[PDB]
Amino acid sequence: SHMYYSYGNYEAFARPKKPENVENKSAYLIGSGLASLAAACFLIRDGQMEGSKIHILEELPKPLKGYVVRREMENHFECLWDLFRSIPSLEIDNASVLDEFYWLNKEDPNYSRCRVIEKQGQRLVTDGDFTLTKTAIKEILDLCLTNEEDLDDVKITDVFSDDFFNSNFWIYWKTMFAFEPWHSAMEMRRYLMRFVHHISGLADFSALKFTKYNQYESLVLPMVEYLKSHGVQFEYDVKVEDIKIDVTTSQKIAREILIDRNGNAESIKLTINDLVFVTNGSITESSTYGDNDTPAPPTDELGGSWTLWKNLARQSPEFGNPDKFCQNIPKKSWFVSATSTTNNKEIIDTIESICKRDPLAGKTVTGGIITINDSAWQMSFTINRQQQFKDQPENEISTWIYALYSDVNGDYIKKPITECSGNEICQEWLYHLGVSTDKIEDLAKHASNTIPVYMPYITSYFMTRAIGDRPLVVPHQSQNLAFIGNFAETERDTVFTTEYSVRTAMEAVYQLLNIDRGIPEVINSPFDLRVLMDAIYELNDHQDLREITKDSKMQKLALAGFLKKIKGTYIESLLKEHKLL
Amino acid sequence: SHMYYSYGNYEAFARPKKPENVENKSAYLIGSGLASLAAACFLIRDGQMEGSKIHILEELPKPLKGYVVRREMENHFECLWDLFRSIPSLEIDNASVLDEFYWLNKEDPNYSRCRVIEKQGQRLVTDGDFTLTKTAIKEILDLCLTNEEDLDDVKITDVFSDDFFNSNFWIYWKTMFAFEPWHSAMEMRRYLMRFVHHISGLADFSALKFTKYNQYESLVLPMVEYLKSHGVQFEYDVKVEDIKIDVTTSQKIAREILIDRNGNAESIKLTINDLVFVTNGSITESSTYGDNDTPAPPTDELGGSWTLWKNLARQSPEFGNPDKFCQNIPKKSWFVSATSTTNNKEIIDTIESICKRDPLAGKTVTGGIITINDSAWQMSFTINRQQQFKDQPENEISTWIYALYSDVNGDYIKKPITECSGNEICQEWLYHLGVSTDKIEDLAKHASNTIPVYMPYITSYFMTRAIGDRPLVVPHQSQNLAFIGNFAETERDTVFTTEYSVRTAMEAVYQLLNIDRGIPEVINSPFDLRVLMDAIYELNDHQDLREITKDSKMQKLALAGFLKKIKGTYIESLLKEHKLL
Ligand SMILES: [K+]
Ligand SMILES: [K+]
Repeated sequence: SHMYYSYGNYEAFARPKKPENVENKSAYLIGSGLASLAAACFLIRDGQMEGSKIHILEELPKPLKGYVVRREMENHFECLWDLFRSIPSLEIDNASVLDEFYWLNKEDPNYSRCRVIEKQGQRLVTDGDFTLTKTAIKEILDLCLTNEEDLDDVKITDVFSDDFFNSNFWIYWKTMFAFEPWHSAMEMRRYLMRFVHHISGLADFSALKFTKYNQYESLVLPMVEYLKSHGVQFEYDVKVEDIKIDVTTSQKIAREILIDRNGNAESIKLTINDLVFVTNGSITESSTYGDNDTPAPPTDELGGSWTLWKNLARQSPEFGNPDKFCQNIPKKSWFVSATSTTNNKEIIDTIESICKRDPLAGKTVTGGIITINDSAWQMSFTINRQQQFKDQPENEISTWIYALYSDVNGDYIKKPITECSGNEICQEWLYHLGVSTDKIEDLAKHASNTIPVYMPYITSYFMTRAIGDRPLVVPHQSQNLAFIGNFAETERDTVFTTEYSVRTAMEAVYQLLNIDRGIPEVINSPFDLRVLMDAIYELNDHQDLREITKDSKMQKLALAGFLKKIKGTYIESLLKEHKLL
Repeated sequence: SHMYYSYGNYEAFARPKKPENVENKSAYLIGSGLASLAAACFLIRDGQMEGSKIHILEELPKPLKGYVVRREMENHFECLWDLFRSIPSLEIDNASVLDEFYWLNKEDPNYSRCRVIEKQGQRLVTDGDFTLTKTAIKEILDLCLTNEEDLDDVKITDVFSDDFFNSNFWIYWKTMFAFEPWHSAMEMRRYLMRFVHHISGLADFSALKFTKYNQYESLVLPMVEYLKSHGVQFEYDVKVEDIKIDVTTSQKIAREILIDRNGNAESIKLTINDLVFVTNGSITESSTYGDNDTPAPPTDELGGSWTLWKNLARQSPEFGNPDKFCQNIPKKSWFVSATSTTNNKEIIDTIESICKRDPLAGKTVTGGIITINDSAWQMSFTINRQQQFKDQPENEISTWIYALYSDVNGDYIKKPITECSGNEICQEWLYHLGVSTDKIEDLAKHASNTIPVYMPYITSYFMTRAIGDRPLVVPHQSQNLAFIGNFAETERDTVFTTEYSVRTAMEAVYQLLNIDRGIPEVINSPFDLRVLMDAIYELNDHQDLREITKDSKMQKLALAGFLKKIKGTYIESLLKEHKLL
C-alpha cells in the first residue's frame, strides 16, 4: 500500500522529494548481487540516504584455470533503464550506462543468422518458422486465459500436449529461457504475456540487446563505482546466518542480524529505522568448477543463501517456502555450463561457417544461442561480441555452452555432461559443429581451454510453485524488512531476468521509505490490442484471419458474420494494418 | 520516414548522438509561440545546434487597463514532459519545470467541488453524472469506430442526436474543451480516444494539472531563459510576409524569407542547411481589447499569421488550406473572453459560497471552469490558484470568463457578449452567481476591473476539416521546411493543447535533423483493454454488464452465452477487476 504503479514520461522524468525522516535511517543489504546493488543505488539517488549509512554485506572476501562466461536485455526492462540512466559509464565520458548500451546496440544491432542446427552442423530447414498447429496455438492461448491463482504447482507438461512440444516454437522458447518440461506453467504463462510484444523476434533474437562486456564489467563495476563515489560501505567476509524478526499481531520488525564476520560470531542490532534488504535464495550458490581435464564435482550442498532463507521461513510462512525451489530438483535438470576459450583458426573458422560472421571482428557473432536440436544433451551455445573481457587477447574467443539434460549420454562423448571434463564437453560440442572426428580430440584437449561449472540451483527460479511460496517484496505489516531478487514476489514480471532484480529492489526501497514517485508497471503489452493482433498473426506463421479459418466451418462462418459487422469501420482498418485482413 | 515512434523508459531516458553535419546548419523559427520555443529547445538539447545559429523571428517589439488571463495539462502530455524535465525552474533551485509542476500538483491536487450551476447560483442536481442514454453511448462508440478518413468535413451535429446533446456529458465536454456543435467530428473523435484514460475525471476535473502561475511566467519565461543561456537569438519587430519555396518534382526547399524588419523590407536567403520552422495560423491573431467601460471591438482582420499561411498555401496544396480555418467562422462562435479582477469581499465571498474554497488561500479555487448551464451565453468561468501573476496584490483575485455563444442576448444584460463592456460582462456573470440584483451594477462598475478580449480565430483549431487541410509537420520531400503548432498534421494527437505544440516541434526537429532517438507516441490508452473496460463502466454511470443489458433481449442473451464461455477464466477476473462483473 506504500507504492503505486505508473507509466509514461511524467512519472519517468519526475524526481521524488526527499523521503520523510530518511536522515535518521540506515540500510543493510544481504549479498552483493544485482538486486542488492540496485537497491543501494535507489537508496542513494531517490531515498537520498547517506552513503555511510548503507552497508552491503558480502560473504566472500574483497583460482579458476580459464575464463568463465555467465543473459540479455530488451527495450522494456522498464525499471533497469530507470536505474542505469543514472549510473556513469566507465567507457564513455559524460555518458550513462544506458547511453553506452543504447548507442552500442544501434551501432551493432543483435540478430541471429542461424538459430538451430542438426546433423553435425546443418541448419534446421524450417528455422525461422514456429511450426505451431492450431491445437498448439489454442493451448498457448488457453494457458494465458487461465488465472494465475489456478496454476499452483502446475507443470508445463500439464497444460501442453504433443503438437506444442514438437513445434519449433518450443525449441526456440525452452532453450532461450531454459525452461524444462517439469517447470512452472505459472512462470511460462508470465513469460508469454510479459514478452508478447517481441514474438516477431523470437526466432532470430532481433529483440535481444547485450552489454559491451560481461555483466560484471558492464553493469556491476559501474554500479560499484557509483556507490563508492557516494561513500557506500562494502562489507566482505560476512556470512549472514539469520535475522531475528519479531512477527507480532500488528507488525513485522527485524531486530538483529546474526553474522559470522571472518570466523567471529557477531551481531548487528537494528531499530525500526534500520532497513534490511534480503536477497532470498540464489541460483549460483554452491557452484563448483572443473578445468580442461576435470569435471566440475556435482554437489547438493545447501550454502549460506539457502540456509538463511530457511532460517527466515522458520519465523513466518509469509517469508516464503525455499524448499519448493532448492529441494527435489530432478537430476535431468540443467546443472552444467562451460566456457570454451580458443585462438585456434580451425574452430573459429568452423563457427564462422555456421553463424556467417567473423567471431574475431568485435561485433555480433551468433546473436544469441545456437541450439543443437538433435543433441542428446539438448545443448546450445553462444558467442557474444568478442572479446567479452577487456584484458583478453584479441586473437581469442570464448564460447558459452549449456545442456538442458544432465543425465543422458552424449552423442560423441557417451556420458552425461555431469561426468565430463572441460575438454569432453568441448569434444561433444565440436562434434555437433561438424568438425572432422579425427581432429576433435586434439582441438579440444590442446587447442582449447574449457572450464565447466556445476550449479545445483541454476534451474531453481522456475521450479513449480504456489502463490505464497515467494515472499512479497515488503511482507504485510513489515516495518523495516524487504525481500528482493528473483525469489521475491511481485505482479506479472518474469524471473530469471535482470529486470526482476531491479524491479524488486526499486519496489522495496520505495515502499520502505515511502518515496513519492511512481514505479513503472510491467509493460502493458498483453493489454494492448495492437500487440495482440500482431501476436495472432505471428503465432499463425503470418496468416490472415481468412487463411486461419479456411479449414473449419464453425469459425469460417463466425468470421463471415464478424467481417460483415465490422466492414468499413475502424476495426477493419486496424486488422488490415496488422495484416490480419 | 525520418523518425520513429516509441514508448517506455528505454527511449525516454536515452540521449541521441549528435546528428550528422549539424555544425553547418542554422534554424529560423517564425513566431515566438510555444511551438517555436519548444523547437528551439530541442534544437539546442538534442540537435546540439549552436545557439547563435538559431533565430526566433517575432513580429512584435521586445497598454491594457488590467490583468488578462489566457489552459491545463494532464499526466500524458508525453512530449511536453520530455521537454520540461530539461528546462530549469525559475522558482526552485536545482529543479526542472517538471519537478516544480510535479511537486505542486501533488501538494495541491486539482479537483472541482462544483462543476455546473444554474438558477443564479444553485448547483446542478445531477452534477457528477453523465446522464447518457444507451443511444447516446452507442453514438459515442460508433464515432470512434468510424475511420478518420470518413470524417472529412463532418460536423459534430452530423454524428450525434438529441439524447447526447441533452446529456451532462456534453455539458462537461463542450465547455471544458470549447467544442461548438458545428465543429469537427474528426477532432471530437480524436479527443474521445486521446483522453479515454481520464473519463473518470471528466466531471470533477481530477485529471487536470496546472502550473503555479500563468503560462507566460511558468512555461515561456523558463524556456526563454534556457534559450538565452545557450546564446539563442531573438529577433523582434520582424514580420514574415512570405517564404519563397522551390516545389520541384523531387524536392521542397525553402529559398528565402521575405520580411519587414522595422518598416524595412529585407530578405533572408537560405541554403539547404538553413532550416525553417513555420507556425502556420494562429488562434490569437487579430485580438482586440476593451476595458471596464468599453467592449473589445469586433474584427475580421486577417493578420500576419494568416496572410503568411495563405502565401505558403499558394505554393503547394501540400502546405494546407488556411481558408478552412480562418474563413466562414459562424457569428455564434466563441469570440470574447474576459478577465475580472477584484479585491471586493462580497464578490469573493459569493465565489467561496459556490466553489467551497477560499479564493485568496493560494490553493485550488474552482479547480477548473464552473459552467452556468442555463446562461443564454453558455458562459463558464474559472479561478486558478491565486494570484496568477507574481506581482499582483495578495488581496486580489482574477476570474477568467468565456461565452460559447456570441450572438444571443444575455439574461441580465440583454445584449450579445460582443456588444458588452468589461463591466457588462461582469454584471451578467455576477447575476448568474446569485448576487443580489440591487448590488450587481456597483460591484461590477466600481468594485471590479474587467478586461474583455475579442479573438476572431479563437475557435479556429476546431473548424470542420478534411485530410490535407493541415500540412504534415515535414511535407513530402521537404529538405529544410517544417510546419509546427496546432494547425500542422500528425497522427491521433489533439489540437488546442500545449502537448500538440511540443509534439509537432519535436517531430519537426527530429525529422529535419534525422535525430536517432524515438519520439513518444500519443499515449496508447485507446488500445489498452483495461482502459477500455474502465470507459464502458464510466460511460454507463457505473453499471456492470448485467445492469447495462438488463432491459434488452438480444444483448441479455449474448451476455449469458459470453459469461458461460468466460466463466472461471482470466477474462472474467479482468472484468471483475474493472467492475464490469
Ligand atoms: K517512474
Ligand atoms: K523518446
